[PDB]
Amino acid sequence: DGSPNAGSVEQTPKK
Amino acid sequence: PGVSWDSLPDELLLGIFSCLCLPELLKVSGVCKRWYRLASDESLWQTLDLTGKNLHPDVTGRLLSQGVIAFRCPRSFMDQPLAEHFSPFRVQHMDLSNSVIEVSTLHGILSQCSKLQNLSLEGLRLSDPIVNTLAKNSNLVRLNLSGCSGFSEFALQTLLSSCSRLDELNLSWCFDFTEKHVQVAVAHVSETITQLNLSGYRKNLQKSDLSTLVRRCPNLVHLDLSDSVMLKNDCFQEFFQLNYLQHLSLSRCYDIIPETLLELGEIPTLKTLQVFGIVPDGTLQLLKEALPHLQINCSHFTTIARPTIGNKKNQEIWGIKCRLTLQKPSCL
Amino acid sequence: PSIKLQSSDGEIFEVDVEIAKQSVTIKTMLEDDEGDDDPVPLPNVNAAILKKVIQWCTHHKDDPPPPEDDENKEKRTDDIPVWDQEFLKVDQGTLFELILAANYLDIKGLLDVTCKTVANMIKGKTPEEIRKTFNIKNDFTEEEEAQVRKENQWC
Amino acid sequence: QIYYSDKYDDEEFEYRHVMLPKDIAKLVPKTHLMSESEWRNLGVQQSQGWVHYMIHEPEPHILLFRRPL
Repeated sequence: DGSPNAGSVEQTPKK
Repeated sequence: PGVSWDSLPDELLLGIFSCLCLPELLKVSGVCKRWYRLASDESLWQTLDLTGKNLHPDVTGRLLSQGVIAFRCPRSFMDQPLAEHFSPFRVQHMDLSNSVIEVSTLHGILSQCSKLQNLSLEGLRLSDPIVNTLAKNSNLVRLNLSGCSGFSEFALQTLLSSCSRLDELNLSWCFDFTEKHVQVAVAHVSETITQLNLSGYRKNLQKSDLSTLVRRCPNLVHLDLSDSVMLKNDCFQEFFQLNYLQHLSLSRCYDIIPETLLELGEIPTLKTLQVFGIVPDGTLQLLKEALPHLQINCSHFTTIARPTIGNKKNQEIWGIKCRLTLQKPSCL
Repeated sequence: PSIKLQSSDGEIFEVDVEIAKQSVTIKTMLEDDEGDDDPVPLPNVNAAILKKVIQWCTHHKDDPPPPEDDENKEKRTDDIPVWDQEFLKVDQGTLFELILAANYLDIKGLLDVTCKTVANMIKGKTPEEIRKTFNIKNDFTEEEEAQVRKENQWC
Repeated sequence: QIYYSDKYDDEEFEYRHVMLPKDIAKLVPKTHLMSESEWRNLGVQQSQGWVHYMIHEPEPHILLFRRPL
């Protein structure tokens, strides 16, 4: 946890 | 006819010409030499609206030389070399946001404007000489530079050291900006400014830069600092030092603990606090309900030094509608 | 009775002084009966009958940019909604004399309505005969008009 | 329900267009082009370097992004 996506969330979802 | 219609006082010919629209005003220029000289009069040309039009540089140069105090021209394609020099213009309000102008004709045109009061060069690529010649104005109340590029720190220092009457400055999202550029920006911005938008720099922004910005400039009302990853929970003291801050809109400052945001509610003068992308669900409602005077997370976009703002298809740049304009197609 | 100073252009025409309070020259000369020499009988009687309407034309608004702008001119294609002396269908020469007289007396209403009427009449006409109707012999030579046509090739 | 299209290329540029749902398509500005501080407020979640450069009048709810290469 902590930073699962926050901080590096600047990327395309790619779903 | 037995009446000498050519024997008309100029005060009446100008009056009748005033009712003529722009696409027809060029037609009456060819009736006679007297009507030709009086067609290119400085009274008729006072508000130009060439929005989204393809213009040759000589055409716009001559039109500006005819005397214009407001030149709206977003998304134009003057991309040919300049030929003949022109007398200094008198453009008080200008708007060239998101245009296609190349640097050569941009320097050719902007090298004559020395009485400017407002400007907007959003998205336009610049160079070292063009920022240097913007120092000649020294009367720029508002300056928009979002998305600009091409200049070095010395040009920025000269620009913000010469223009000492800035009221707004949307210096945001210039991709080729290092720590030196941001440092010079916070150091040399005039203390008379009331609004700033130094956003989207990430690691290039440090707490020391915010400290000197808030120490040197005790007049800020809007201090949008978006995408500032290095603004931690200890930086709220600097904002507390501010006494006239009204709309501090942080964004995506991941180093900010959402709970500590209630501390920002102590500032009596604060009105709206746009905070995006860091506060999660569940706690957002608690923060909104526990702060019953702040309109948290209400306005999405920025009204910072922007010529046209709203949603009613406004055509006025900073409260100035353009009278003589190229009519958009509306016929049936 | 009430002050009824008359005009003077070679004849005598009675006009109420206070009713004709909109004319700049008449209002100025009031503070000094024997004025308005230049206006011809027909334009000045037309000005008199128009000036018989005072309250019906209301007053002047305070909004300089839009009111004089072409945007409100598109809203002013009615000229004056209430009749413009049969929509000012008078001949070109007498309209010219009327506009000259209105310029002399410096009345805003006539200098607005007549000017807008002239603009409407000369609006859509191609220039070839717009000088034939207004009787101007064009001074442009075959090269002089070529430059003008080249300049205005971007509208 | 935001759908992201496949990036295409061009000389020194890389383009991508994003379609918007009707809930947030009415909040798009019409008189200016947003910055990365503004369209990330709309919910779009691309990478760094995408600048809105043109607005499609027939289909306002489609956002266009270009990045230097």
